[PDB]
Amino acid sequence: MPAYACQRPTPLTHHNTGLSEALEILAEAAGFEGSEGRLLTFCRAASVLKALPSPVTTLSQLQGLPHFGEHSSRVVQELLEHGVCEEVERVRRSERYQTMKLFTQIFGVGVKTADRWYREGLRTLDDLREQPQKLTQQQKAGLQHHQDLSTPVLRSDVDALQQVVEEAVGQALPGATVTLTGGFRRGKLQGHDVDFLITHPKEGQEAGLLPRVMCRLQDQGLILYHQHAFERSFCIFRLPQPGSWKAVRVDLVVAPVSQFPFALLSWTGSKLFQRELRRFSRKEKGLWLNSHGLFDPEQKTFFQAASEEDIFRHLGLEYLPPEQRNA
DNA sequence: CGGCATACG
DNA sequence: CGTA
DNA sequence: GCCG
Ligand SMILES: O=c1ccn([C@@H]2O[C@H](COP(=O)(O)NP(=O)(O)OP(=O)(O)O)[C@@H](O)[C@H]2O)c(=O)[nH]1
Ligand SMILES: [Mg+2]
Ligand SMILES: [Mg+2]
Ligand code: NA
Repeated sequence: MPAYACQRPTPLTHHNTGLSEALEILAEAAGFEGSEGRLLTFCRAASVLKALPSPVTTLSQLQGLPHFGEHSSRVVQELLEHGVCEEVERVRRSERYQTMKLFTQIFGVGVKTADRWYREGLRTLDDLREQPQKLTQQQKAGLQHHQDLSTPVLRSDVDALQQVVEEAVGQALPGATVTLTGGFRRGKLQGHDVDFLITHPKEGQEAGLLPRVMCRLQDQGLILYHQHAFERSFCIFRLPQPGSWKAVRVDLVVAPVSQFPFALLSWTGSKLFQRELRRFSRKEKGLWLNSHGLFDPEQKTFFQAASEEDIFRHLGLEYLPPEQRNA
């Protein structure tokens, strides 16, 4: 078992679901406390279990696995012996965890804002609604739409949305393309949002595109919220339902076609997979990876990629299709 | 011990 | 600060 | 919290 998540296939469904979920609770709680290192270790340990070919049934099966030390092994031990880990259950029922989870789930609220509201004594969404002077416009939208945004987006919703985005994109710039990315490209059946990547086959034609797309979507009455030169938009869309509609989060990103493989890789995820890939690139290969390219700081040169396959090959990694990037 | 991904709005 |  |  290799130490980096980008070195091994990780399928969406696997054989250690309960164990990984418990470790991910501890990872999330570490993040609420501002402990990024402990969040990463618990996330990486959970992801190792997702990559295993069969269920862990005995503690000895953790020997030699990366990211399993005394703490993560003790968590697994208690789950195997008792079906429950006392530390995990203590986190689950704690007021701090439940409130931080509730607040950070709001669009426009991160850990730092949630923590400040917690320290001020706020605990519920209605507590926030009662003091709307203290909310940004983005947070007001996140709070108004919170119920709809808490409902999973279905894969059967996604095609209809892609069609309306393609219509606006085609008027904004004929020949521009829309690619589904994010969790749905990795095979998820649900999601918290829909992520799209937009480009055009002629380099440079995509400049200035996203404002033109957003104006057209807004003119069609489909935009419940957006931030408005820009190349990423984090919106709330009106999605039709039987006799009504629901609010859905939609992310749009524009990239020049020269950068498209890097952008597709970056926005397809998973989040942990991309952090691990960027860490691998820098620490093992001495190359700097982001959503725009792959930089050799010694030569001061960028690697020209025509595909995701190119990028894996340039990093010396076996290719993983999106469905195996569910770290 | 240092390090923990990276950038845009 | 938020967001991906 | 764990790795190198
Ligand atoms: O902090 C982040 C968040 C997101 N991303 C990249 O953006 C992609 C989309 O980010 P996302 O937040 O839409 N997550 P996703 O995997 O689609 O699952 P869901 O919760 O169902 O929407 C992720 O899969 C990562 O590739 C990052 O690189 N860093
Ligand atoms: Mg998504
Ligand atoms: Mg997204
Ligand atoms: Na949030």
